[PDB]
Amino acid sequence: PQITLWKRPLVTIRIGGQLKEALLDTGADDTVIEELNLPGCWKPKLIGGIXGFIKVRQYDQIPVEIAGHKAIGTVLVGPTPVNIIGRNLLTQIGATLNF
Amino acid sequence: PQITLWKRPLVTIRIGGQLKEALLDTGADDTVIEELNLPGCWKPKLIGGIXGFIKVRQYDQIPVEIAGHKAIGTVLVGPTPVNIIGRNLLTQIGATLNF
Ligand SMILES: CCCC[C@@H](CN[C@@H](CCCC)C(=O)N[C@@H](CCC(N)=O)C(=O)N[C@@H](CCCNC(N)=[NH2+])C(N)=O)NC(=O)[C@@H](NC(=O)[C@@H](NC(C)=O)[C@@H](C)O)[C@@H](C)CC
Repeated sequence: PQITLWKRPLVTIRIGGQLKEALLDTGADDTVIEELNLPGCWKPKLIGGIXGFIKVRQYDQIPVEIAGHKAIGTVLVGPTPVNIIGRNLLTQIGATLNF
Repeated sequence: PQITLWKRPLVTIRIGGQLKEALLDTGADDTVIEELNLPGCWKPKLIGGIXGFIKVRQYDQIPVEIAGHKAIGTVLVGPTPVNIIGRNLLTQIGATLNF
């Protein structure tokens, strides 16, 4: 599909069996998901943006379906105000910017 | 252009007569640029990101050329980690996400 930018580009994702809403963020290197009990092993990480840094848990090789398109990669879990799909997964679904 | 996301979507912009580099950011409502002088007078605002909140100066009706495409709109100036072009100006240049 084509997604315009008049409103926030929020889409449905499927991760760890759950459906959630997430923002497609070309300005995010990584994918950051709100809380979420999730699997069994992780590494600590800190990530920053406007503001400052938050602490997150890095999980690897997590399947994430984005608007029906399958992806699999690293997901960071922590107290983000909005679920964010970043470039690591946008590239896997063939997402481009066009103007 | 069509821009893929294997690298950060950094482009050159012209603002106030000056060249800068900025990130095309579908996850940003607003356009936020590092501390600089802009003609005109400004109002204080606060904006948020992953993380927390920062204080910025809001300038309205600022011409900005983004990879050669013209926009005229709001520019927030302050201590952002990265210059970002947000949806307020991305919509003006007709930028969409596609996959
Ligand atoms: C400044 C750093 C680069 C741009 C920024 C854009 N992220 C969005 C995320 C959405 C909120 C969590 C953002 O900050 N958006 C702000 C930008 C400011 C603005 N005024 O537009 C925004 O829209 N803020 C709205 C509110 C958010 C609404 N979003 C939503 N409902 N989904 C506002 N008016 O305050 N990217 C990031 O924050 C990511 N940072 C990065 O990718 C890199 N970090 C740095 C410091 O460059 C990397 C080295 O880690 C985070 C997610 C880690 C992967």
